[PDB]
Amino acid sequence: TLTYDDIVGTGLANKCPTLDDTARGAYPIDSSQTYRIARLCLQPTTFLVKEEPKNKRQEAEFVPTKLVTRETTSLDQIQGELKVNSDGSLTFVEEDGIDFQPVTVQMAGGERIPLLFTVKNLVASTQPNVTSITTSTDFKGEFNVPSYRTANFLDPKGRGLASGYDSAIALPQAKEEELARANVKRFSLTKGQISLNVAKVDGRTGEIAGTFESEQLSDDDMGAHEPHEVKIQGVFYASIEPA
Amino acid sequence: IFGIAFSNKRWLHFFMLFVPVTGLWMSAIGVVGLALNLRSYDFISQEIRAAEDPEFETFYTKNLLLNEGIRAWMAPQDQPHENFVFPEEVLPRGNAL
Amino acid sequence: ANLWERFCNWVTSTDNRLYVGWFGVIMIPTLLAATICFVIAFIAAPPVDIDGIREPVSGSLLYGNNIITGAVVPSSNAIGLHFYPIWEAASLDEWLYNGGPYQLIIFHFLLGASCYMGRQWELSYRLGMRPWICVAYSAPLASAFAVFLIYPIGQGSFSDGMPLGISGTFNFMIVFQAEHNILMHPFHQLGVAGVFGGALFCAMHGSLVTSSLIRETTETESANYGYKFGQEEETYNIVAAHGYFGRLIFQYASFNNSRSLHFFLAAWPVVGVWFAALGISTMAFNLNGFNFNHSVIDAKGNVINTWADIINRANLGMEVMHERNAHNFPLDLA
Amino acid sequence: MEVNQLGLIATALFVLVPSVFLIILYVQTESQQ
Amino acid sequence: KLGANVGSAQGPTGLGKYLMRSPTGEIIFGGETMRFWDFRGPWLEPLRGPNGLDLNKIKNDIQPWQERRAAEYMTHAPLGSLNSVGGVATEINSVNFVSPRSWLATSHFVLAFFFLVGHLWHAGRARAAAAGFEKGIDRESEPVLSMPSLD
Amino acid sequence: AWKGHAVFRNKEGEELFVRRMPAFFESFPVILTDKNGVVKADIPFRRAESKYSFEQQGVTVSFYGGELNGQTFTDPPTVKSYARKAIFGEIFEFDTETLNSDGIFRTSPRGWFTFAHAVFALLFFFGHIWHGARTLFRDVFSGIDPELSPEQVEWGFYQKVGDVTTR
Amino acid sequence: GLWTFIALHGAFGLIGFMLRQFEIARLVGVRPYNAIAFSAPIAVFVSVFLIYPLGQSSWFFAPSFGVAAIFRFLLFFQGFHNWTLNPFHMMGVAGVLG
Amino acid sequence: METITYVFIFACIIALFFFAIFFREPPRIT
Amino acid sequence: AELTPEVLTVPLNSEGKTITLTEKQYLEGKRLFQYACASCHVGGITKTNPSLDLRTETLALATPPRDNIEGLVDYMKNPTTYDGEQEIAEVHPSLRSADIFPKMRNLTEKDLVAIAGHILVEPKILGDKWGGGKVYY
Amino acid sequence: LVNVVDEKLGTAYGEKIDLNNTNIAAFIQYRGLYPTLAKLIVKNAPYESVEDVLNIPGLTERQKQILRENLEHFTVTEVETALVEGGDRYNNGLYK
Ligand code: CLA
Ligand code: CLA
Ligand code: CLA
Ligand SMILES: C=Cc1c(C)c2cc3nc(c4c5[nH]c(cc6nc(cc1[nH]2)C(C)=C6CC)c(C)c5C(=O)[C@@H]4C(=O)OC)[C@@H](CCC(=O)OC/C=C(\C)CCC[C@H](C)CCC[C@H](C)CCCC(C)C)[C@@H]3C
Ligand SMILES: CCCCCCCCCCCCCCCC(=O)OC[C@H](CO[C@@H]1O[C@H](CS(=O)(=O)O)[C@@H](O)[C@H](O)[C@H]1O)OC(=O)CCCCCCCCCCCCCCC
Ligand SMILES: CCCCCCCCCCCCCCCC(=O)OC[C@H](CO[C@@H]1O[C@H](CS(=O)(=O)O)[C@@H](O)[C@H](O)[C@H]1O)OC(=O)CCCCCCCCCCCCCCC
Ligand SMILES: CCCCCCCCCCCCCCCC(=O)OC[C@H](COP(=O)(O)OC[C@@H](O)CO)OC(=O)CCCCCCCCCCCCCCC
Ligand code: HEC
Ligand SMILES: CCCCCCCS[C@@H]1O[C@H](CO)[C@@H](O)[C@H](O)[C@H]1O
Ligand code: OEX
Ligand SMILES: [Cl-]
Repeated sequence: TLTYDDIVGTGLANKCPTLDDTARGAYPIDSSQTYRIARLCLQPTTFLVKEEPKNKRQEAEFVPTKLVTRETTSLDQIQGELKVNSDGSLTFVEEDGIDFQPVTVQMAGGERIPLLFTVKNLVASTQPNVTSITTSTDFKGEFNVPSYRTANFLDPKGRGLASGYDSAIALPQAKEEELARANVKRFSLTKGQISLNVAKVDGRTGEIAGTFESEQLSDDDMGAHEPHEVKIQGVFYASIEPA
Repeated sequence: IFGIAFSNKRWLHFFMLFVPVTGLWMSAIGVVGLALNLRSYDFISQEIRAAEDPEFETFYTKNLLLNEGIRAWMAPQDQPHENFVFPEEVLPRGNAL
Repeated sequence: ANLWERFCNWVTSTDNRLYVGWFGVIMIPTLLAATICFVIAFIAAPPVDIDGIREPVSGSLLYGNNIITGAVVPSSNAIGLHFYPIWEAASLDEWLYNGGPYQLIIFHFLLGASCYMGRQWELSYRLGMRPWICVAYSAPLASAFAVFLIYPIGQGSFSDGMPLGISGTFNFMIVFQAEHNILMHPFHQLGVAGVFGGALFCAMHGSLVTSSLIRETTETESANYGYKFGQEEETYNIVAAHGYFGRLIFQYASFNNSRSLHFFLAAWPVVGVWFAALGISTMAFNLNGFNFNHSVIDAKGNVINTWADIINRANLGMEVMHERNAHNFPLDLA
Repeated sequence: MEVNQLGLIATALFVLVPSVFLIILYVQTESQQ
Repeated sequence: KLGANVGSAQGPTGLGKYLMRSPTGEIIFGGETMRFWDFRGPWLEPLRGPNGLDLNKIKNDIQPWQERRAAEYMTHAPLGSLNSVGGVATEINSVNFVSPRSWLATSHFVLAFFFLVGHLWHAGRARAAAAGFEKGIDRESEPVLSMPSLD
Repeated sequence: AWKGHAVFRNKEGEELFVRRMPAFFESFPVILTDKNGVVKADIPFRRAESKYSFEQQGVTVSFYGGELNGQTFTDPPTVKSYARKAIFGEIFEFDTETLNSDGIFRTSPRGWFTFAHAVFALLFFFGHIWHGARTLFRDVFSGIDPELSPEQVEWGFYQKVGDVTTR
Repeated sequence: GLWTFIALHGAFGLIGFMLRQFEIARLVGVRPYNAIAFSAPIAVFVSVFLIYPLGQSSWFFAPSFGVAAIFRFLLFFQGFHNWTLNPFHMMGVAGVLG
Repeated sequence: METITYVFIFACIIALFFFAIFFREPPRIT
Repeated sequence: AELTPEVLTVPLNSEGKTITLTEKQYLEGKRLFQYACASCHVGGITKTNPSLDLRTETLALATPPRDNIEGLVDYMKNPTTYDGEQEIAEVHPSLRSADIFPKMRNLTEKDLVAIAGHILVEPKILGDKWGGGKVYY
Repeated sequence: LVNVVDEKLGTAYGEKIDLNNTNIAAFIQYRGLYPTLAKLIVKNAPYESVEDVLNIPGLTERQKQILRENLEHFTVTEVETALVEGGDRYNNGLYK
């Protein structure tokens, strides 16, 4: 068992536990029992940004990006109730955890795309009649993506939403209309979707692991510009336990 | 050591006169400008860009934020005859501080 | 004459147009690295997240800066004092986002400039000179260490190192005043006496020597042609300059001895700037300027403001506005 | 960046007129015997 | 204590208001003190797990002595004026405090610096004296005169 | 055109007055007082402990004279726009398109004349010093006497400085 | 009243000192470059203590004669004038540090 | 355009360094 | 202006009885306050919890009321949260916790009264400055 | 294009303690609310109406009296995302 001193500085702190490849088991669900996800960990491995066509009538594609904000990306220590529904399906309801990370990725050409990689208020459900979590279980769900900056954030000219100037003070007699979009900060709240594909199950320990794909919007800089669509792929780990 | 050197003593000592004297005279001219508030306050291109583009930040815009702080926080006590009453809510402040 | 001996002779040769020397062997590559990286970064580096809050600051010309606003931006606060060479980054893009060029430049530069000092000693020794010009240079050098290295060490982050830019310099000064009240620090004050005084004595000496140039030229020619490089006789009358200056003040405030005069000219600004450097270096450990905030109190206990209190109001403006998004807790403890 | 476009010519002339002055003075100094 | 979920509290920048990741992933304190995550201390280490600050330990295991110690140390930060007014430079007079750490560090930086200068002084002089020209250039034997011109 | 005189009132119907910008300030907060100088409304920086916001105080603006004569605005954003203009004094409609105006104040010919002439006056002081020196010291312009006797410049030799007849 | 007292007697005192430089130079037989050099402190004094407030609303905004008072003057010039950004100040800094 | 200007002026200064150092008037002892 | 008996007269209890401090008491209160409290409460704010200050209005709205000598002396013996619901001696200096806050050990009853007196008098002198924080520095 | 925080200042939020939006420090304004009830109240938000605050599970009788005594100081308005995200109801970046 590793300690903080074994791990510190290595990059391992940003990685999710994996399960052995022997873990193709089945974790039984007792529909009379209440369950809990004690730790949900999401480690992103790829960030794709949807390119934005000119003709708008072709197909938009997801291009690969370069991560520039280092090993600061994983969500972890997420916990929440795991409910058994009438139809035998399971629903994870996220209560709390380190469930967001600002991430900046960079596109070819140098454009930086900041996003709040998150599963805040994740509600995720399985197919009906899950008598056991298995390597064919998958969760699909929605989550909230709050504004990348929160209300106190001040832009470089000191304008903000809950604080700051409400005008471009360096241009005292400029016509204000042209600057409205930059002067008036807006707080977005959007939704994201995620799929968790369970690939490994330790039925003995209630541990599962797999891969995930999530989709969400990136930073809109408080309404100053359009966000990009981001697809995030990675691996996840979860420990289930009876509650 | 340095590539170039004095070779003329008279020029050396004249230069020692010239440099600080000229510097002080230049600063004087600038202050004569400030007498009329004819300042070097802004770079207009920077302000246009920054007004339109809230992700654009330089040390110049950072310093303006500092100046704005100085003005608001020091003006009422520094200029008592103006009777500036600046309620707490109008004082420019970053987060927490 | 074997190859190592030949190489050593060339390195320490007093015939090279620019002296190389052993210090130069370190100096040249480090200064070249610092210089090249600095030029490239100043022109073309993308914005840098100096304060580690994913708020990149644009420093380069191509990204909307002019000569005055431009800078190589200090490495990220998330890095702190961590060593961040290129090979510690997953990519150059990462390295640039996080302000790696700053670290490369200031470490190569500090090494280089230290070796420059060493090199001054070294050539002085090869030429049969007295050794202490390098000691004079230690004052600006120590200053560079103070703002590029010591202050970051004390504050725990190169993100608080002086930026490599004009407006960045001003930023550093203003924030320094907010956080340390450097104006009220006697070492900075001694620094100001050092450079004001040095400027004064510079003009003084210049003007006195110029005033007593011995006539060797006609009015249509530069008086400078009256001195010839390597001539054995002095080109001005120090006795006349002394008679003048002595009468300007009183006789015993004037130097008749050129050696002691020139020593004074060396010592004053060097010592002054040493104190300036020590000011920055000790405020690096938060031993700050004099605090007389609310020092004067009347009979009832009313605060009677002094100029120190007005200074404090300005300082508060700087403090509350600086790094407006970087603080979550009420005290700025570094 | 919306710079003032006259800046360009203002800078060019600022560099060129006095530089040229110096160059003239220097070259005719060299050509004197 | 007031009911905040500190693990999920997003600060104004998007970084966690209380907790964030170090560049290598360790869970660390947020705000400017992100620079100080290398810090280790007896009052803090019980909250530390393999991945850094452990959110369960934070939620459940913070003892009063830790709260005390943190309050004390926070209010005795090594910041103070030369006339020993404790606190940030903008603080009012009241607390007569400069940390022993500031005194010791500043004193010994100054001393170390001047002793480096003394080293330059005396090493340069020792070299000059050993070689025989610490009192100046011999007029009849000026080395540079025996040297080829640089150009 | 003159837009007309802005009169600000709060919900209680008190007339409020915008604090005018002093010439010293590139920027200035928007603060409204009553006739007695008591702060009655403002545009807050931090909203979370705001007490004097136009929205809380129900600030309106009515125009008298000028192009907006007879009109009253009550929506906070508009009222605030006009208050912002009101720190500059009387409010005008400007054509900013024709010259592609940038919205930043420039000085008048009074300013430029004054600047140019104070600066030239100051530089010409130096001219006076230089040429006066040249006039009075013409004899030593190329340097001092090669045969300057040390005793003329040393103390006590002459009773009167620089007067050889007083040895 | 002491402020104008000091500023004005100070102005004429500086005039007197430069006249003294000229006078002694003339008696001793040296060129008057020391006086000429002293024109720079006089330009600084006159521009900062006289012209600057004369352009402003009143003497109030001149520098006050005191250590901390002058520090305030510095900080004021940063906050209100952005004086560090001024190329004339920059040239002054080059002259002094140089 | 500004960038080109800034860098050009800078480049001229470096060139000037080169000439001032290597193609200086030789100091000649007399 | 001077430090009059009027200024030095403060509520003794919630019943409206008042007590008049001596100048010596007030100054002692100031010294003791600097000694044991000012590291967190300099100027009547609270550094480790800025939401609660030492303004008399804040003290008056506390539970039980702390805007009088007895309330403050009781607080220095057995501090509670603002609503009176919890005893916080374990994290706040007090006579009850003088073992873990050693500076409270050499404080006597007389001292607690002086400190209380200082806390009540100071806002009568400094007005907004007391508990106002940096805005009023 | 509207600043929603300024807008909310024009509602009852700008007059009273909004149980759905207001930062928890506000509860210091009245006797008995901070920190215990204030915590309970912010934790169990949002509320459709003010008197719903009396339905919080676990409340002692004392606490209900205090609440009833303060209902006039309370209001509710629609939850404003900008005010409740970031954990800003627990710490909105304002100290002294
Ligand atoms: C790198 C740091 C640096 C440097 C080197 C300078 C340099 C300068 N500053 Mg700048 N300054 C800086 C940073 C710097 N500044 C910063 C960051 C700010 C904030 C914006 C300022 C704000 C500032 C202001 C507001 C002013 C300056 C001015 C100056 C110039 C002052 C020249 C002078 O010696 O006047 C000294 C004064 C005189 C020479 C007048 C004559 C003095 C007489 C002769 C004294 C005789 C007295 C007699 C002997 C009796 C003594 C009595 C004794 C008991 C005390 C000089 C160019 C001044 C200026 O530009 O003037 C035009 C000015 O007003 N600076
Ligand atoms: C004079 C030659 C010289 C020196 C001293 C340096 C020094 C440095 N380079 Mg630079 N560099 C150079 C030339 C030099 N460079 C050249 C020519 C290039 C182009 C290829 C570069 C390209 C370059 C890049 C791209 C980077 C550096 C970086 C660095 C820093 C880290 C180096 C390191 O980790 O080595 C480790 C040290 C060793 C391998 C030597 C130690 C060996 C001794 C024997 C043992 C230890 C004893 C100790 C050193 C004490 C010696 C004292 C002495 C008096 C005896 C350091 C400031 C990095 C940087 O700036 O980080 C921010 C970085 O990213 N360099
Ligand atoms: C290792 C050095 C050192 C350090 C870190 C300390 C630290 C301290 N001393 Mg101690 N002390 C020391 C040496 C030291 N002292 C020495 C040598 C003496 C004999 C004079 C004393 C006698 C002494 C007494 C009597 C007292 C202290 C006190 C204190 C405390 C308050 C300091 C203060 O307010 O200073 C004020 C700050 C200054 C005076 C700054 C001085 C600046 C100097 C003069 C600059 C000199 C720089 C350099 C050496 C000169 C170079 C010139 C160049 C041309 C070469 C602080 C913990 C006080 C205390 O609290 O005790 C419990 C106290 O009452 N000290
Ligand atoms: C603040 C910086 C500073 C000071 C204090 C200063 C002081 C001095 N400069 C002098 C000289 C010079 N300074 C010169 C170049 C420079 N001088 C510079 C900066 C300064 N020079 C700089 C930066 C330069 C570079 C160009 C030269 C070339 C000279 C001289 O030749 C001369 C000298 O002799 O040096 C050895 C002396 C003039 C004596 C005199 O006029 O008596 C008469 C006294 C009078 C007329 C009273 C003046 C009253 C003043 C103007 C107003 C009142 C001031 C208060 C009394 C004090 C206020 C203090 C507060 C502000 C803290 C004096 C020692
Ligand atoms: C992006 C990557 C960029 C890569 C750049 C790498 C460049 C490498 C190629 C170098 C080619 C030659 C260039 C040097 C020419 C030269 O110096 O000759 C001048 C003399 C002549 O050399 C003399 O040469 C003589 C032979 S001959 O006469 O030249 O034929 C010989 O006899 C004599 O001993 C010798 O000293 O050289 C010397 O004086 C000794 C070496 C001096 C080198 C100084 C380097 C200083 C660098 C400072 C770093 C900071 C600069 C920042 C900007 C201000
Ligand atoms: C109660 C207090 C207890 C004690 C406390 C001690 C405090 C420290 C005291 C310091 C005393 C220093 C004595 C140094 C003597 C010396 O250096 O002689 C070296 C020369 C020799 O003098 C020359 O002397 C010569 C003869 S001989 O060499 O001395 O033998 C002679 O030839 C020549 O004409 C004459 O000029 O003296 C000088 O020429 C310099 C004159 C001015 C002194 C400058 C000192 C350094 C500059 C000041 C530093 C800046 C400070 C402010 C910064 C902003
Ligand atoms: C290892 C290498 C380390 C050094 C490498 C870099 C050295 C560069 C040195 C400057 C060379 C250019 C000098 C030209 C001018 C030149 O050749 O001067 C040569 C001149 C020689 O003087 P003399 O006494 O020989 O001249 C007497 C007669 O000519 C008078 O008419 O030297 C001086 O005048 C010294 C004073 C000016 C020195 C100015 C130095 C300024 C520093 C540079 C500042 C600008 C930088 C801006 C950056 C954007
Ligand atoms: C920091 C470690 C402190 C020291 C030292 C002292 N106090 Fe304190 N005080 C502190 C905190 C964090 C709080 C808030 C406690 C809570 O959660 O309620 C307080 C509170 C008080 C109060 C109540 C304030 C009010 O009701 O408005 C009082 C009256 C008080 N403190 C007084 C006090 C005195 C007299 C002290 C010195 C003996 C003292 N405190 C020390 C933090 C700290
Ligand atoms: C939402 C804006 C409604 C009120 C109109 C703004 C105040 S007035 C406005 O000010 C401009 C300068 O900014 C002028 O260019 C323009 O002529 C004028 O109409
Ligand atoms: O990083 Mn640059 O500046 Ca030295 O304090 Mn803290 O940190 Mn930030 O705040 Mn203030
Ligand atoms: Cl923080």
